[PDB]
Amino acid sequence: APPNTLFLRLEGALQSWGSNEAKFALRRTADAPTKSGVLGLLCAAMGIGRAEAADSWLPKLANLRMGVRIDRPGIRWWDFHTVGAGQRMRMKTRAETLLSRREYLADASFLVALQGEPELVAKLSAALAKPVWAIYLGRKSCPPSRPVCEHPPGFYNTLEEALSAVPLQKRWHNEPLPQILPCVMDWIPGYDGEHAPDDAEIHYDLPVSFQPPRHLPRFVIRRELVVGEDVQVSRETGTSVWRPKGTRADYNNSEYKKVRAERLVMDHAACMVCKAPATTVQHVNYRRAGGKEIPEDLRALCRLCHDACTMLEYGSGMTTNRIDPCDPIWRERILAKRKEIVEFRSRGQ
Amino acid sequence: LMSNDRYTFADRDWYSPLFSYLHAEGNSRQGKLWLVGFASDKAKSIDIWDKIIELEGTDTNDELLAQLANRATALNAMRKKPLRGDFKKSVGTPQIADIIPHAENRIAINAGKMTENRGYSWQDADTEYGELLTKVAYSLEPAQTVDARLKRGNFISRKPWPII
Amino acid sequence: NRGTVDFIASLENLKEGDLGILRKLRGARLDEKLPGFDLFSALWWPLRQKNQRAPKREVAWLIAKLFAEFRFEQREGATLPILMGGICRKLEPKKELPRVLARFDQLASLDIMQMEEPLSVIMGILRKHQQVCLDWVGLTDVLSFWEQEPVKREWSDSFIKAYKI
Amino acid sequence: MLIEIHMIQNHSPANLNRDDLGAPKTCYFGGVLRSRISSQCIKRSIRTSNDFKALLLAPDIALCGRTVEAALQVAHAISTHIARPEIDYFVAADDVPGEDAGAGHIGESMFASACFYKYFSIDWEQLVKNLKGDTNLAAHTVGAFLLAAAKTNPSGKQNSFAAHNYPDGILVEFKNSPISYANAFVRPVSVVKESDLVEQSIGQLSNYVNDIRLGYYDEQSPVIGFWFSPNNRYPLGYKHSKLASRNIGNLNELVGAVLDYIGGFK
Amino acid sequence: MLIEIHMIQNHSPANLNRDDLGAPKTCYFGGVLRSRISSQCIKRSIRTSNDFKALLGGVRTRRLADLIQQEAGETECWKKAQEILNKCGFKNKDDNTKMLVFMSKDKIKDLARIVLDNSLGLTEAAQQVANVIAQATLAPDIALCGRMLEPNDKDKDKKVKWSNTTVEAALQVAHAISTHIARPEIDYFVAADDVPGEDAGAGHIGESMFASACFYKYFSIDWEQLVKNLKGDTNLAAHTVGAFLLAAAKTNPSGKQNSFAAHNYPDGILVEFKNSPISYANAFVRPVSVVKESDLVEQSIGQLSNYVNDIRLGYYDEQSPVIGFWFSPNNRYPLGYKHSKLASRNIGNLNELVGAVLDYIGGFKWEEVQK
Ligand SMILES: [Zn+2]
Repeated sequence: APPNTLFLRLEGALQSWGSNEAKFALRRTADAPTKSGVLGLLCAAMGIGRAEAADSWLPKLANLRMGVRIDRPGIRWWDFHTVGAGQRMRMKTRAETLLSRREYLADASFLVALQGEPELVAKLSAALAKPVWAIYLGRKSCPPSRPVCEHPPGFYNTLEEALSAVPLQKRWHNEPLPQILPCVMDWIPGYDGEHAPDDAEIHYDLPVSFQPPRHLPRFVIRRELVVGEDVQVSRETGTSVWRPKGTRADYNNSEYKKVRAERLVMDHAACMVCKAPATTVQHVNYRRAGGKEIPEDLRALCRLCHDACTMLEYGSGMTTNRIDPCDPIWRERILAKRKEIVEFRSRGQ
Repeated sequence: LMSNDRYTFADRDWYSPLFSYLHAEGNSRQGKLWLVGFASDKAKSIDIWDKIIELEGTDTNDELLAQLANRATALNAMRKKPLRGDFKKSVGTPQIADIIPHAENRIAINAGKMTENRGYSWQDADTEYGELLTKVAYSLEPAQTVDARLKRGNFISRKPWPII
Repeated sequence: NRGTVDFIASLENLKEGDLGILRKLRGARLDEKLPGFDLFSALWWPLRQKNQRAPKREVAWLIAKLFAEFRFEQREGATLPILMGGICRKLEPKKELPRVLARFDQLASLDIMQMEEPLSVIMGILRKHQQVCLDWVGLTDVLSFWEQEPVKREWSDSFIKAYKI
Repeated sequence: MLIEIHMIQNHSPANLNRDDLGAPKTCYFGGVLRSRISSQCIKRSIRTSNDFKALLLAPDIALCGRTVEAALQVAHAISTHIARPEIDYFVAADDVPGEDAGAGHIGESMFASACFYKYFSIDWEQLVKNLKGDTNLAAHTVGAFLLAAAKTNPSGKQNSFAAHNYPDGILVEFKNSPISYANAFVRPVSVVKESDLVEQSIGQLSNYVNDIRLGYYDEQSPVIGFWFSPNNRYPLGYKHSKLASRNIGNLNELVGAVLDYIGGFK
Repeated sequence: MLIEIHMIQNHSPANLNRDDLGAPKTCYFGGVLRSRISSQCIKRSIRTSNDFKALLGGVRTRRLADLIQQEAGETECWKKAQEILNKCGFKNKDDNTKMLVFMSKDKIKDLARIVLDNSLGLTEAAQQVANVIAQATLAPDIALCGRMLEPNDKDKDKKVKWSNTTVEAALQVAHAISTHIARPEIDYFVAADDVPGEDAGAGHIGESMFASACFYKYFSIDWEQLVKNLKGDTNLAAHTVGAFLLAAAKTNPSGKQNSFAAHNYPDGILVEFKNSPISYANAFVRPVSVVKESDLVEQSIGQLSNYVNDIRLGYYDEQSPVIGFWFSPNNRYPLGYKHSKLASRNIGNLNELVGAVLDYIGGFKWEEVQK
């Protein structure tokens, strides 16, 4: 059972599949990817020029059957667009500014199923794995945010089960999902029902050429799917909003229990400030704590000097860095804290 | 295509001629309105569009028809309302004008029900701006204080007012 | 949040001498007046050893000093925004309410290190109306995650809900 | 093969791009409203720069547009956080005293500060076929565009706000299928006391790159990328199994590394 | 060539700039709320300063007919001047036209000369009037700030077509953001009655708003566009640059200064000579907190020095070295106690800093160029 259909994921921050009714400086768009637009995307991915497209490639690929499922409808967003500001414009020339207003779709995603010849689908997918040219979503200022070559080809019978095959991928966990997903699919005669129903509407996106752009109409129908029954909700990948590493804390750990022994050996079991016999070790340079402990930034200390340094660190600021003995600074405050500890701390506690 | 002082861009001018055409022998109850619209200013073509509208009949009054026929100036009063004390020489809140076309297009799916007033109404259509205005208020009043939340609450209440 | 409960219970268990010691240290650092440092270390250190969670040191120090100055019976269901809204509702709606509301809304702008006096004025307004309870556990939990946006959102929303009714 | 440049740039409060009403241009993403800079504004500001023109069939016609189809590709500059527009109330003054203390004019202008994410794409095959097999000039104009895009900004309202900032993170990658990383900032960046706006944006970019490297980009073909911050100001994914192949602390070194990969030219 | 000045200035509690509601102006930078001073406020306070008085040769006024009458003496020509001003597309709303006009003060005598004589007709004189306002650009303040003027079209004389009446700005001034978080404060004031009565009440009760902050100021001057704005007057351009430096350093905006008097000097000035403008406003994307071991100004200067080092090491180019001077009074505040290498010259006197700046600019001396 060789695969017979190809799936396209069309999702980007900004999208614009232009409609037939623009014809002027009001560049509009359609609610779904047009057939001519995705055909031009395919021809750009295969490296076929505009003149070369009109002879064989477009008539060959116009025999496929296409259906688009809506994953996210998006929001239509306009854009004021001036041309030739501070510069002349063609036709002789004129020092003038051209005003226009463009329309894009924002935060939208579509799934396109294109059933056809298995060799055609295989060659098309092979071309789409490494596109010849940069493929955008309608306009050149709309690059895709997801790989078009994402979903694998397969063999199915109807377009409804084809759009049922691919699960719906969820964003962040709180985000809700659409409950009724509209599918817009090409009308199929079947050679028995020769006359289309009255709900079938004409769209004008059957292409012939691209340099003298020519289109013909086609009958398009619109049905719907129910999520869960027809499309299973996929689960998001392992991800999170980036947070700075809050490190960890663990002394029971045997590796630190031996690093402190190495430190007490290497400073010869003596304090750095008052040179009394050492009791513990202060953990200066708290970065790389727990798993990447280097017995260099640690400094052995007695109980009174360690308590004084902890008193100084609890007061004032406190960040990943610490207060390091052997510094010529902070000596006077450490000695004052030593005096206060000696003359004020009560052992009855 | 400019959205000047007296005009706010909202696209799809279907709402304008459904008063004069629906008042003098242009009614056949059931049918589909084809509604070719070509717009130009002096010797300069601007735009051309179309829109079919399904109608069944249900003759209605003229107050709602006149209010719907003057929707162009109802939206312009929504955008041009600031929070300060300057006179009419002002632009108001420009971020509303960015979300106006999408809400207008989403309302425009039920133009037949709006015109016949059998399942749609102006107050029925005011809910479409309610979800869009929630996201704009988070940007205009971004603080987390009580007062900023209060101004965000008052901002969602901005609904268009029919007047002719 | 059991560590916060143990912290608050140990705060209520304090005698009057160390309470006066903490009262004398309002607005101060942690590096001076050694009895305060020793008392705070005795209060806070056993929490980390048994309980894996523990309130932040700055939050715990602020809570201890505020409890020393403004001794309140800990009671569940008496969060600060709710009491503040109940006080604000029984006010003149033209002059006093904007001033007191501005003093309340000043709080949700700073960090932990500068909330002492803007909280002390709030506790003074509370003591003016003779309160007898305050949720120290909920206030500590909210103050711990003060940088999360839904925390401030729920703080303001609870204040507005108590104000409106 | 395709070259892709991703850019993170925080701007001081300004109005770098306007519309018919004066407001900064915005867009919609992640369920919220973000600030935006239109792609044609960035392309024009890159193209007409005097330092760029004095630096380098024409190289600008080969890279940009005028069937001559450009290999350049500038996307709309989305923002990694919720937009925050603001109004400034200006009053004009009169130097001549009158019967009252009138102003002369009263009004409001708009401004907004944002941390924009920029995406760029250069098609190497179209560039080399545009210049009829030439390669050294192609690398030269690629480097010229890299320096220009790293050291340029739009001129909108810069006599009053002067937002002459510099980028704080650049990521240059080589791969075949074009994918942008705007999906990283689907969740808007919210600041914390332990980080910056640029730091969190760079970290979220690193997280998204790590997740997509663990996913679609299998061992079919390795992906070569270079990460640059000034004097190693910000790391993209500290260690993290070397998510970025290199860490660079000068623009010239990144330009030389990219040139030496693409052709070995110097 | 561009001269860029970055300044750090801590201010006493005051309200130097405020919006329509009286609150001090704020902005959102780096996701955090900072205090702001608008750039036009700084530009006006420098322009109308005592230290810039020898260079003030332009007036931005709405009442030009009043100046015409006040410079014509006693002969009555005020209605006539208003009429000719209306003829060139300016309108008239009760002795003040609908637009502000920027024009050097030296040309009012010429306008008086054209308005006095009845030898010429009306409409042609209006055209002549335009030719004086389109060429009254030889002022230091017009050269610095820049002027654009677009007259009306619905009441023009159809024979009064205008020349180019714009001047590109030779000075870019940023909005003075704060290096730390915003801390707005309310001052509850009362105003008492000098005459006793029955009650103990006072005349007025209100609240004002004030805040104290450390501001980061950024200025940029384009020398080539400056000398083109004054038509090759390099001497006068250098005089403007020196006087502008003195006024910017030694002047503060006069907002509520009779009640707060925050006349604070800058604690650090960095003057750089470049070819492309760079702003160090991203030094404070992370706000500046306070540690007991230091103070606000020293921490801000250290952060600025760290970011300047980052920028210089990450954007070094051997083709364009950058020369900068650091100024602090008597070298009180150096450029951080970590590098001692980002400042090419350390200056402790403001006058020496101005002289060195002028000598780098063109080799002139200050006392030569002051006249
Ligand atoms: Zn010791």
